[PDB]
Amino acid sequence: EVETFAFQAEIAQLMSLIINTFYSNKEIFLRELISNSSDALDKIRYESLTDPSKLDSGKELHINLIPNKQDRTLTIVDTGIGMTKADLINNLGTIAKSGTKAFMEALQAGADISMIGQFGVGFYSAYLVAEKVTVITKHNDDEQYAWESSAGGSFTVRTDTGEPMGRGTKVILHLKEDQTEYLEERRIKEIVKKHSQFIGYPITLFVE
Ligand SMILES: O=C(c1ccc(O)cc1)c1cc(Cl)ccc1O
Repeated sequence: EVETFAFQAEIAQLMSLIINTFYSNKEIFLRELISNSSDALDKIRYESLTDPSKLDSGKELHINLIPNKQDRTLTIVDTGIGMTKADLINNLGTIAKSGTKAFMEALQAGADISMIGQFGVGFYSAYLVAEKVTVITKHNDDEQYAWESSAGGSFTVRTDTGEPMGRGTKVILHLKEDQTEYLEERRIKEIVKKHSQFIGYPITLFVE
């Protein structure tokens, strides 16, 4: 059972801007996704301080970066709070309508695409390098779901039954053919060191 949804007009507009605007500094997508993972890990950490049972679904708080050259995918995995089906559908827990408006107003006032994260819509920078994005998530209060979108104005949501993840979110980036540099170990290391060197959770770069 696959449900298909239309993006709200402002988000479709944001995604089209990200896909069609000439902007060479695409590497910021990884900083934005690691920042989202760090925010999700802060949330489960904070909840766990008053209710330790919130960590029954996994005590380790970390981020993994998994390149796969054969599948042309870069996966970002975290053991953060995860998202309910309701929050997945509601723009992956973001204030994407108001955030898109504020980002649009900033771009007209001198901002550049790298400042996207300041407006709470950093997730959508995945579309600088991915033709398709799959988001697998598990929140303590709901079941495991898979969100997917190749942009074009719609996304799908389905229950995910293969590979239970305990708790957290997995962002699978199906890379564009000219963006395979982001599967190279030395390139990922360089971007992590440049933009995410002080993230408060261990970041493990997997090898092949
Ligand atoms: O699960 C979350 C999430 C949940 C709540 C939250 O406030 C922030 C991010 C998640 C969302 C994205 Cl899009 C990427 C990584 C993630 O860890």
